[PDB]
Amino acid sequence: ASVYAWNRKRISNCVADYSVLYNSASFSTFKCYGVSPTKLNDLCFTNVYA
Amino acid sequence: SALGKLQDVVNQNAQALNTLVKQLSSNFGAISSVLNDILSRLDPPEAEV
Repeated sequence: ASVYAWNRKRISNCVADYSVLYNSASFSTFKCYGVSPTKLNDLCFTNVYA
Repeated sequence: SALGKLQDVVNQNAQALNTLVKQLSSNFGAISSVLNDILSRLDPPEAEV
């Protein structure tokens, strides 16, 4: 969808391994604010949104 | 309430300790007031500030 109608998916009951996303050589910009790009598997989030 | 000065000194010490404990749990303009969660979330180069 476009920016005026950006979707929002409330993802829960999820098992996230962000190491495969960061180590993909496909993402140009990975400005990861608030939390470090690495050392992310040692966290356990309440609820995420995409 | 006959002993007023001693009780006042004890209450002042207790209030000082309580204010110190409350300031321990303050953010001071940061992401959180704890250090272990900051170290686990952020990396040292960006969490140093």
